[PDB]
Amino acid sequence: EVVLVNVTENFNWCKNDMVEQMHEDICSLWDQSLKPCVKLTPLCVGAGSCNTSVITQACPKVSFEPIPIHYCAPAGFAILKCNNKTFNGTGPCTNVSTVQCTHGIRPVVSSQLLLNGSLAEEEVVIRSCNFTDNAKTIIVQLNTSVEINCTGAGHCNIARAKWNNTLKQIASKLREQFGNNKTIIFKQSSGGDPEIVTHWFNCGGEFFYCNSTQLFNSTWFNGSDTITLPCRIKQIINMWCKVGKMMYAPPISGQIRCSSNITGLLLTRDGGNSNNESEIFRPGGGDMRDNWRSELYKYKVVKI
Amino acid sequence: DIVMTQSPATLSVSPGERATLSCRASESVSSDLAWYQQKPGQAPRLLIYGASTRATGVPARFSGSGSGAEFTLTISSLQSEDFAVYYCQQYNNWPPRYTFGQGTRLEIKRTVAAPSVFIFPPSDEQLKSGTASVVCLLNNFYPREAKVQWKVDNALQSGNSQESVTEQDSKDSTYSLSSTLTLSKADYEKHKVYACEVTHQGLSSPVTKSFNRG
Amino acid sequence: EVQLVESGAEVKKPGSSVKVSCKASGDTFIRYSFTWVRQAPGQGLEWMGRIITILDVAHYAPHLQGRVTITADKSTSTVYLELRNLRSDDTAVYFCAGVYEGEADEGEYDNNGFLKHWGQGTLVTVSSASTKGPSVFPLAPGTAALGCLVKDYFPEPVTVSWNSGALTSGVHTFPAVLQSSGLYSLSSVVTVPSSSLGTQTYICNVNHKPSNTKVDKKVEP
Amino acid sequence: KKVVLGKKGDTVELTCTASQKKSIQFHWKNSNQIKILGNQGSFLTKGPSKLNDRADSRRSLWDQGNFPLIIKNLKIEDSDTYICEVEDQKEEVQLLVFGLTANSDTHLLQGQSLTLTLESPPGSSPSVQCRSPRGKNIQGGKTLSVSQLELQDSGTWTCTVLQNQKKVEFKIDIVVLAFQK
Ligand SMILES: OC[C@H]1O[C@@](CO)(O[C@H]2O[C@H](CO)[C@@H](O)[C@H](O)[C@H]2O)[C@@H](O)[C@@H]1O
Ligand SMILES: *[C@@H]1O[C@H](CO)[C@@H](O)[C@H](O)[C@H]1NC(C)=O
Ligand SMILES: *[C@@H]1O[C@H](CO)[C@@H](O)[C@H](O)[C@H]1NC(C)=O
Ligand SMILES: *[C@@H]1O[C@H](CO)[C@@H](O)[C@H](O)[C@H]1NC(C)=O
Ligand SMILES: *[C@@H]1O[C@H](CO)[C@@H](O)[C@H](O)[C@H]1NC(C)=O
Ligand SMILES: *[C@@H]1O[C@H](CO)[C@@H](O)[C@H](O)[C@H]1NC(C)=O
Ligand SMILES: *[C@@H]1O[C@H](CO)[C@@H](O)[C@H](O)[C@H]1NC(C)=O
Ligand SMILES: *[C@@H]1O[C@H](CO)[C@@H](O)[C@H](O)[C@H]1NC(C)=O
Ligand SMILES: *[C@@H]1O[C@H](CO)[C@@H](O)[C@H](O)[C@H]1NC(C)=O
Ligand SMILES: *[C@@H]1O[C@H](CO)[C@@H](O)[C@H](O)[C@H]1NC(C)=O
Repeated sequence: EVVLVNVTENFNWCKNDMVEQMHEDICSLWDQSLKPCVKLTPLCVGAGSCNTSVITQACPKVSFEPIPIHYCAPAGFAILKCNNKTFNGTGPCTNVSTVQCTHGIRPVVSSQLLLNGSLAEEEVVIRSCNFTDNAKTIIVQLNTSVEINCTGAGHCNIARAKWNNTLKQIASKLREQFGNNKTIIFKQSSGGDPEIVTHWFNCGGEFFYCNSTQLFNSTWFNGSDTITLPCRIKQIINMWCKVGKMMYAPPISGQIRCSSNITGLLLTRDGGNSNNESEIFRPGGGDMRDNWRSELYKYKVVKI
Repeated sequence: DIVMTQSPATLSVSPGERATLSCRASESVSSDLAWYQQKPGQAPRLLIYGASTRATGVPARFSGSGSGAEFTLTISSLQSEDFAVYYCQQYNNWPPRYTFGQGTRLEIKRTVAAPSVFIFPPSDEQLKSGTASVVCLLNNFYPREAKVQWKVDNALQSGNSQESVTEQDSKDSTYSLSSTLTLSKADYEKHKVYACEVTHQGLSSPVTKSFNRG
Repeated sequence: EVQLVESGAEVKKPGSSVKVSCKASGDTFIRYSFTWVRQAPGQGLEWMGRIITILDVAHYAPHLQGRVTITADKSTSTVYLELRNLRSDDTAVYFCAGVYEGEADEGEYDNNGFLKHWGQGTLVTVSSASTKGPSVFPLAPGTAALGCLVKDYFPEPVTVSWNSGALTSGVHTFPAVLQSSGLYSLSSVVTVPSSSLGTQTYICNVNHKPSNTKVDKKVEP
Repeated sequence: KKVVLGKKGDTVELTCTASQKKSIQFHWKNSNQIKILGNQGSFLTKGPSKLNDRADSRRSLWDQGNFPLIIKNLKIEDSDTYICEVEDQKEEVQLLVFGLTANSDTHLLQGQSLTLTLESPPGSSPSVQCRSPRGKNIQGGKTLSVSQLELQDSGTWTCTVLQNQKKVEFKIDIVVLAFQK
């Protein structure tokens, strides 16, 4: 829209107001769009007894494909955008610009895998807020999409060959970050809430939970055409906008189908004091701010 | 609230024949409808749910149908253990405000049988305690509908008696009925003759057993 | 397959409160939802409320709202019903029931509204009357009729047998009625051959457990 | 220099407090930087640690700024130093687990011996002091033993383990049989 020259701008994608603002707008939307039969939130104000707050309401079944949402500048501010084909989110960017709104973003709620997102324009790209810290999330962005086909009848499908090529590119990128002599190893999730241990996502209004062990079980730099993930649909859900629980009614349709493109991943690295040289990576996620950061890394909002 | 209403109140079926019960709702409840069976002194028993699904242990001769605001339950060939009270339930609304119909009593249909009428004056022991009750018994009759009336010295009585009725007898399919007139020692001795006039389909003329004090 | 077993009969003054219980055994407790349904003498079934055991959330009928509470103790597989500010019209048999909802501990929950497993029922009588035993009077006599008038007792139930159980043929024990005095009353009659009067004796046996009373009245020609 | 003592098979709660009353990111680690447990948004994660199965938190307090590490069914192996990372700041707490058992399982006769044996993490000298129901006092390091039991020793013994100026109490039921003359 409006380009700039002879101007340097320091970005910091791990300290971005747009990410927080978007997180609330999204919550508000899901909150009001898909309503639970019962809502449970903890309330422990009193020093002693804890009081669970309960809400019961009419819960109509609803399903439609999330419409792209845009972020636009609030009165007083402006949106700068970095145009470097491969920008890591931090430091100066001279190929900068100012825009009305951001690009169209699908407000997808999911873990482990990022769906229907933006692709890297050149090579596969990995990004973190602190790589040496094994607790911080590693966001992968792919340069090629991978289909994942899911059905309410209990499974998801991925082509093995396509997924294997993808793993090769991530491992390649990973070992470049942690030492060119390291062995890259993908393992299943190590534990936690169901929404975190499985590849969790929403589809036709129903919450799916898919065992992703088969996607994360290989060793790099040391047979069956499609990979079929077992899945469950669930009625009792852990909240993601805050701490609590939600119950929905059982499905009313017998033909729930989701085709999606895997455009990125969320990983966590094992780490830990080990003179043995090999890094272990497991699927991660849970904080949707990471999901939003993978789309907004190239934006910042500045006062006019 | 959603009102459930069953028809009819009482249904008389001859053994081995088909019976049809209906349940109606004041608004659509989809297929969230269940039928229960209950026998005197026992808990209810689930028969059908989802409008038309038999519960475990339920025999094939039971079957339910319908959706929305209209439901029926069919027993294709009544056995002895099929005669009971049947209840329908809706559980469609949310928040849950589930409701039941007032039930349909399903009893055995037999030939008309006249009651044999008896009458027991108050006992000495009772009279000695200040009170006096007179009992009029209608034994082994069908159908259930009977009309009793107390007359004290050729005078209609009102509000001073009570009725009790047994369940349909498992062997002969009849009913029995007791009617107790209650008076004080003083009122009792104020009059002469005590009678119970009895009307029943099995009687051409209303029958009257009686007695005189002393 | 769960078995539901409720606590014993209760007797309360109006204005009191009651807490009835129901022990569930045989299956995984948190996979069942439980419901309470009551029934007044000679009346139909009434849904009182339902607890979602795994979430610990309960819902109640509008006309009970405010004076009824259902809870669940996971450590002993027990479900409780509390009814506050009791009235005489709360007199009823109170039933505990439940149904399987699925692999709830894994997030599967069907939310079934129907009731598959029932307890034996708990009679709760709400009255101003006091506990007291029946007075037993004779109903002195084809064939002939004879019986026992069981009058003025509280509360239900009362049991009647003849000749210590040896006489059962042709016996009718009527259901109780509520007298205007607030006390119960019933008659038990039996029909025997006329020639049996003068040779075979007839004693009626009245047991009323609440007052720990027991009477054997002889009926004679 | 925060020290907490644990008991074999028991449960402990290692506390963590944020300077504000909100729910932010936190993570528990051990001295080897192995991830034990932390959060991601409103969900709980668990690392590839030997504790995985037996580790938990209390999410009904996260919004109150409390992020505890509950370890159930404690083992001696669990002994380590645990670090709570939150809002760019490290809370450090050391955990020592002890166990205390008798030489035999079954009942003892009068005049028979009793040996209590204390189990400990490598590198740590604790003092032990046990007292019988009659007042019999014994002390030592690894192993404590009474040469001759009296009938009056039957009942609950109370042992106290001293370490890092902190203590913790154990209760053991010894039965000593009576007999006819
Ligand atoms: O809660 C009252 C509500 O229940 C209904 C139907 O379930 O009637 C039930 O409760 C009545 C109140 O005692 C009983 O008399 C009746 O037999 C029973 O079915 C509705 O009538 C009412 O709205
Ligand atoms: C981000 O890219 C910049 C280029 O400006 C590079 O210098 C830097 O290494 C990258 N980020 C960091 C701090 O690792
Ligand atoms: C994707 O990026 C990888 C490097 O990680 C590169 O080798 C490959 O050619 C890229 N694919 C496309 C289509 O650009
Ligand atoms: C990244 O994490 C490591 C250890 O977890 C820490 O030492 C380092 O300071 C962190 N990076 C920054 C600059 O915050
Ligand atoms: C997923 O579905 C698409 C069409 O929507 C199909 O072309 C693709 O091959 C499928 N991939 C599988 C089955 O893994
Ligand atoms: C990736 O998996 C494929 C299965 O299609 C298999 O050929 C191979 O083991 C893997 N790739 C490489 C480079 O070995
Ligand atoms: C996923 O499947 C693998 C093998 O089928 C199993 O070992 C693992 O426990 C499963 N994960 C979950 C979340 O159950
Ligand atoms: C990965 O999967 C294979 C079977 O496909 C299994 O044999 C192997 O044990 C798994 N790897 C591990 C050790 O997690
Ligand atoms: C996935 O990616 C392919 C290739 O670009 C695209 O044509 C297809 O429509 C995508 N599938 C879905 C369901 O978005
Ligand atoms: C991804 O986009 C496809 C294409 O319309 C849509 O069908 C699918 O529902 C989307 N997946 C999710 C989880 O939103």
